[PDB]
Amino acid sequence: GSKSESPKEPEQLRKLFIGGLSFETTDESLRSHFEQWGTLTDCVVMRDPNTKRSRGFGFVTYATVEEVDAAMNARPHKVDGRVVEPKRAVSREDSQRPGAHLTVKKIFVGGIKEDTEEHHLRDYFEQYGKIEVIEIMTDRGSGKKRGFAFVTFDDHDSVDKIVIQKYHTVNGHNCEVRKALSKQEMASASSSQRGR
Repeated sequence: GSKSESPKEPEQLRKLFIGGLSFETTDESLRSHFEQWGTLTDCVVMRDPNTKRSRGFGFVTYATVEEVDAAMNARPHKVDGRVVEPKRAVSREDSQRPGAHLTVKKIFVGGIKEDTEEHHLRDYFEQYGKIEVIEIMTDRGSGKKRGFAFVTFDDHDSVDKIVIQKYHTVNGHNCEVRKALSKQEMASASSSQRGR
């Protein structure tokens, strides 16, 4: 502990979702591990109410969002001899979508203006994290860079920071954002290519 701090961030903004735990991972063990990076205020492994065994996922709540980020960047993690995937505690609106707690570093931005530049949304979304590339989707009718855009992040954490808020104000305009799944992720089918 010991930090001159007064948290301003809601539980969802300082809680992490731990995926891929062991079948024997306890909440005491889960805390103890992630507590290395910051003060945990809460921790619980989602166990079965029937047999009281671990469902292989849980959550850890940090004191401050900053301590969360330090745990985010510290990935990958290993609790109980198990490679665990700490992620952002997705808001129930976005967590109601297919592939919400999955590792998604892509977001959709729709319902924008007559044109929007990379510089606009890149400079905005980069506040949340490092961006790999920006996908600007063009209009087929007008030929303008409008209608919707896509943003590729280096980490899933930055995307999840964003999808927590379905609508964001970019360049003085409220645009809609959400999880954007990669085409492989969306298909989930047997891709058989041999260079072709």
